[PDB]
Amino acid sequence: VSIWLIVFGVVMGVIVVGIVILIFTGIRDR
Amino acid sequence: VLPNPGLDARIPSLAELETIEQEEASSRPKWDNKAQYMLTCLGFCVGLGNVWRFPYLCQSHGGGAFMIPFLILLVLEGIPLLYLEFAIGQRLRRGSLGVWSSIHPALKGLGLASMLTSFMVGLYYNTIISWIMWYLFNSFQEPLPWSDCPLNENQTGYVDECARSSPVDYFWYRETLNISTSISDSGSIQWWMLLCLACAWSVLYMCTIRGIETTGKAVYITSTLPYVVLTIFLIRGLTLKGATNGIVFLFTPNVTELAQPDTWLDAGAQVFFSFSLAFGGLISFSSYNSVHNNCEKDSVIVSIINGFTSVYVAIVVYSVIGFRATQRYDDCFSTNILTLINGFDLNVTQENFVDMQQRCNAYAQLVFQTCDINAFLSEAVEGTGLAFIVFTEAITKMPLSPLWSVLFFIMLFCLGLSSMFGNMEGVVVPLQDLRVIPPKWPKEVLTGLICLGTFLIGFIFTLNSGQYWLSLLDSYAGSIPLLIIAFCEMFSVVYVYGVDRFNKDIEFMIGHKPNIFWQVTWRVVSPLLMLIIFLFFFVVEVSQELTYSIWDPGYEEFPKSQKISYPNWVYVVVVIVAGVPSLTIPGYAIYKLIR
Ligand SMILES: *[C@@H]1O[C@H](CO)[C@@H](O[C@@H]2O[C@H](CO)[C@@H](O)[C@H](O)[C@H]2NC(C)=O)[C@H](O)[C@H]1NC(C)=O
Ligand SMILES: *[C@@H]1O[C@H](CO)[C@@H](O)[C@H](O)[C@H]1NC(C)=O
Ligand SMILES: CCNC(=O)CCc1cccc(Br)c1
Repeated sequence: VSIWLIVFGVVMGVIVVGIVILIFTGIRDR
Repeated sequence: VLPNPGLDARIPSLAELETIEQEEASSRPKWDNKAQYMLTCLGFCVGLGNVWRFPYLCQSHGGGAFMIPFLILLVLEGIPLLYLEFAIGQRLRRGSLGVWSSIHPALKGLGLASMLTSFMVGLYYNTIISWIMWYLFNSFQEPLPWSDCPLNENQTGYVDECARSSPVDYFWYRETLNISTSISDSGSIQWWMLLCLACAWSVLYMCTIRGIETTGKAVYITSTLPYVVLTIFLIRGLTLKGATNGIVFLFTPNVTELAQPDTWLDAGAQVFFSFSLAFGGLISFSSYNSVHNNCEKDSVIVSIINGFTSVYVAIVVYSVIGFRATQRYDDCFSTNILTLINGFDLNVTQENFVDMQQRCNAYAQLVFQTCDINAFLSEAVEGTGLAFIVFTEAITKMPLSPLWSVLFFIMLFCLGLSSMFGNMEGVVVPLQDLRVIPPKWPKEVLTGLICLGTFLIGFIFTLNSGQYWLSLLDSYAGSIPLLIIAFCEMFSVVYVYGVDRFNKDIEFMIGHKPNIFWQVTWRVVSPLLMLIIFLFFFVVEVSQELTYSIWDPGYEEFPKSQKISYPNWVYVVVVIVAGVPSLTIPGYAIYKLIR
């Protein structure tokens, strides 16, 4: 188990969440 | 001053500028606050200078020998061009590409070159953010992964490379880079480097999705953390033993270097980096202010903070350099001590040594490694080494090493990210003006197409040869192109658009013609300074031979540097990285005079 991989996993996951949230938020803007 | 026939009906009239503000609420974006604009300028100025380049040249020229020429050129060529850019963006209500099109139709190369340079510098600056976040990720372990050496397959001895060099050098060149011997020898795409690259461009997209709207809310944490953390690193910096030995070392400047055109050139090109000038993302940012905003006062506030943070960064850097140099000095006198004691069986201090060995003298059999603190302080790490080789090692000799690791690499991320926001604005906006995409497409698309296209181009830096590329690219990316662009902006606003016209519009916006300071800096001094630094570029290029440092372990003096000449194909890479952007300014100008 690489600690960098766990840290990356969390961070990359959190970013994706934001990304999709922002896309829909803009789509919601009508 | 030169022929510019038909300048009105290509530029908003001052009479219309009052009537172009309340109507243009839709179709052009708007700063939520005044503070949200000042943060976004500071972020782009403090993050593009101090994320890497500034702290490097300070330590690469000895400190005061670089800071002196810097603060001279920060006031004479910096402040003027930062005022000029904020003013011309707020008046012409266009981004960098629109401003040089409106001013003069054949002056398109300026805006285009600004977009190319902004693209190019942002391409390899997001790799440095990837490298920064690699370390950040590897910064959550009581024994920092660069604190110790790996063992042999037999585990009877430490790895050879890691033994000849340092645990820190090994983690950088082997565990992180997996560096090859030459730019020629380009292996596969280092996978763990690709993940970090993906992570970097991705968080960039997440913060520049709708543009200044979404980035404006990013620049609160991003433009403030670097500071809060830079101050924590001063209180810790100055408690370190060797600090105030290295601080004293930057304040006692080398004057021999003050007589080198090299020190002045690097100081020159750093003004355009520390002030985010000639990238054209500041013009676009001032183009979203009120027409009656004090753009003379904003320029002076931003500049005063930019000059102050340079000195505040050089202090936090020389604290740690001093601390490190003291450590290496003591560990050398201690060894010089151990040799004498282990050859004569003696009771010996850092004081009673030269007399001690004298009376003692088998003496010939003993070897004493001569060393003085001055040589340790003078040691210059090349490349990105000040973060990955000097700070990362000093952190391992500081209790709460992991905290000190995470704080230092979050403040370097923030600094790199806020730099990318302004670099993204200098490529996205000039594309929206060119109408490259169909208008129907939202902002997220164009942004995303740019975020994925470059991320793909960023694979050249995940190779084994990937570090040499980022080296030479930078060397020719932020040099002449910025110098030329920066000079042409000063020339085309004063001698093509007219300084006298430029003085009347500012008077419309702030209620006063600027001080004679501005007049002398804009008409005569800054263009003359930018010409002297533009020659100095060619004066240092001719004498020096095209070479670079390689990390060959099989090399006899593997620890010692190895400066080999680049292959003869590399001049194809050099002529494009520097020539293409610099020639778009004459190139388009000629094309428009024959169309
Ligand atoms: C200031 O810079 C000069 C130039 O690098 C230094 O002079 C050098 O010193 C080293 C060590 O004695 C010599 O090996 C070089 O050949 C010298 N270079 C030149 C061009 O003379 C000088 O020592 C520096 N001064 C300080 C205080 O660091
Ligand atoms: C480093 O590069 C060499 C040459 O391509 C390769 O053989 C080796 O497997 C690489 N190491 C890693 C960890 O990727
Ligand atoms: C990762 C590339 N960056 C560097 O090499 C130097 C950065 C750096 C070192 C120390 C203080 C500050 Br602020 C910035």
